[PDB]
Order: sequence, then C-alpha cells, then structure tokens
Amino acid sequence: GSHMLNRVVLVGRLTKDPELRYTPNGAAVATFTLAVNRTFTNQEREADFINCVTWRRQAENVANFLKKGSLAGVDGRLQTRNYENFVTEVQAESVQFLEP
Amino acid sequence: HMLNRVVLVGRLTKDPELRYTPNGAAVATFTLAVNRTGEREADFINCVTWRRQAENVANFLKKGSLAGVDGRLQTRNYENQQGQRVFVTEVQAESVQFLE
Amino acid sequence: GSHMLNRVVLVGRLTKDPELRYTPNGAAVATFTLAVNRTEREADFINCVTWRRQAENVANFLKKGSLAGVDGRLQTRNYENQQGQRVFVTEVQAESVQFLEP
Amino acid sequence: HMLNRVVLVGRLTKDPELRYTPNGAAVATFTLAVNRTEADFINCVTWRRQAENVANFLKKGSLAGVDGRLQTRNYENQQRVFVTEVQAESVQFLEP
Repeated sequence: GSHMLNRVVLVGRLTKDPELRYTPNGAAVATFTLAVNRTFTNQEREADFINCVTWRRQAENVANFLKKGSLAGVDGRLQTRNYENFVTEVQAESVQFLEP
Repeated sequence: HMLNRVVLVGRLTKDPELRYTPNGAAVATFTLAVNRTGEREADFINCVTWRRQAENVANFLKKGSLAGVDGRLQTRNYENQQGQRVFVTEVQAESVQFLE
Repeated sequence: GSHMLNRVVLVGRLTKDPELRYTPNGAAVATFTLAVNRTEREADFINCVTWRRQAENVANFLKKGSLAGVDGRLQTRNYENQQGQRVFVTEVQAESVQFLEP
Repeated sequence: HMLNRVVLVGRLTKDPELRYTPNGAAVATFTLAVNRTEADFINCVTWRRQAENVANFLKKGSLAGVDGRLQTRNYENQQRVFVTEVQAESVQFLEP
C-alpha cells in the first residue's frame, strides 16, 4: 500500500478497570473503554465510548496504574475486527498517565 | 472538553452515499480502506461528513478514489429490537481532502 | 490547491505564565510555551497561540507549571531581520485547549 | 512521556536533502508547503529506511504525507543553529 495514514489521539476517562490477559504467544494485552467528552453540547454534554487495546509493557503499565475513572491519553491507530454472525477499536501504541 | 482527533488517508471501498436532511443539511458517508504493513492487512473505517465537505465528497470521490480525513472519533451505540447492544463507531470528518 | 492536511496534538506544561494581548480590533490573543517531554534531550519547547474564548480561558485557568493539551495547526511566520538573515518561526495555532487540572 | 503527534500532507518546496551521519545513518530533510484553510512551510526530518525512500522517490513539488512528532534539534552550520522540525516516523507518498 502507498499513501496510507492512520492516526488517533484521545484523552478520556476509563469507564471501568482495565482487563489484562495474555495471548497464546505470551504477549500481554490490556483492554479498556475510554469516555471522551464531545466538543459541542446538545439540547447536556454527551460523550463517546471508545474501546482501546494495548500490548506488552504498555498493557502492563496500564494494568498497574489505571483504574475506573482514571484520566488517560492514547496515541495509536484505528483498527477493525469485523466478522459475520463490525468492530472498531483504538490500537494504542502510547498511553500517557495524566494522574498520579 | 477532551482531546479527540483522527487523521486517515485511504481509498473508498464504494461510491459515497449522499443525502440532504429536510432542512437542507448535506450528509455524505463512505468507508475508507487503509492498508497496514498472518495479521490483518487493512482496516475499514466508516466516515461521515457534512455540508460543503459532503457536497465535495459526492462530486469528486468514487469507488477506489484516494481520500484523506481529519476529524473526531464518535460512537452511536444503541439497543436493537432484540435487546442486544449494537456498537457503531464512525469518523466525523471535519475536513475531507482529495486529489483535484 | 487540493489535498492538504495540518494537524498537531500536544500535551505539555507551561514554562511561563501565559501572556494575554488584544488585537487592534479587540480580539483576545494568548501566547504560551509548552514543555513536551520525550520518551539526550528530555523535552521540546513549543510556542502556542490561541484566540478569543480559548485565549480568555488560558489566561484565567493556566499558569506556569500547568498541564495543558492543545489541538490545532502548525503555522510559520518567517522573516528577514535587521541584519539581512532569514529567521524561521514555528508555532502551534491551537483550535482548542484542554485544561487537565480544572 | 507526553502526547506529541503531527500529521501533515503537502508539497515539497525543493528536492529533499540526503545526508549521512558518522556511523552511516541516512538522514533526509525537506520542507512541506501546506495551504492554510497562503501556505505554511514546515521543515521535516526523517531517518534510515524512510530517509532513503524520500531521497529516491520525492522531488520538488511531490505530494507527501508525514506522520510524526514536533521536535527541536541542534546542528552546527557548515555558529550554533537551532531548528524546530517535524520528526517523521513515517513518510507517505504516491506510488511512483
């Protein structure tokens, strides 16, 4: 592929504790959902709920330091896992911990 | 209130769909295939654009055309008629870029 | 004239208190510099500029040491100085400023 | 670390400049003209495989996409010189 860009940057709050597991190849994987407030206001300020996935030390740092309600920033890519009986999620290659 | 930024460059998988709201707001939708580099080879992102940007999409973009998007990631999740939670993730394109 | 994208997103700490000025037409304009840490140089100094309501909020809520997030565009204002040498200016025109300690 | 992400799409103003470091690492610099929504002229830098691709694929006026980070750098002139550049992790361009 030529001329392909895919970049996402989000800051939000985890809706619940992150879920850490390990893949068959032993790679740690931490998942979590990020509530990101919208810019505009309707009628009430709605939010968007974005599923994120992290890998290896990134996933391990997430599991140890981030909890429900923690503020976190992610930098990564949009990835899809559509199947037939669509899924979209953020593959976060960097996670910033905005709280101590 | 919180950071939310998406930038993509890919190629439309089909011709864009255009429609005007009864009040005259143009809304155009399309799906961007973005190639990666055993694992998945590409991702397919649904995009939404409004007003002049949407009229540009409909007049200049077709299946296979190269297009770039700059916007935010939003969700429109809902509960279907069968009590099942359905997840909808889309890119609200604030700016659409294309050749010519 | 077609196919152009310009997007910057940063999180950093203000190295100094923001400076608030007003244009000849009365528009508020606030400037500030962010220290953006890296993963021998430890952080990059990036000059930011904001307008109107965003500038008012920056002036009221952000001070030296405040953590801030910016989303905007890269802009350049290069010129020729008194001695005839070109000097290059790069700054972030922030469309939105997130205050991470309100 | 903190968030620092830049994405640009523009046109090279000049042919890219290919240099090498003492240990043989390729380094390519170029300037992207990005029209405002009048244009901005942003200096970019890339390394190694990406640098080699820039050198033998991009020329004056070529369209190029950049994904990277906003950084500052030091390099003596051929006086101390300080520059603000986009460090490109990936450089995208149109199939030759």
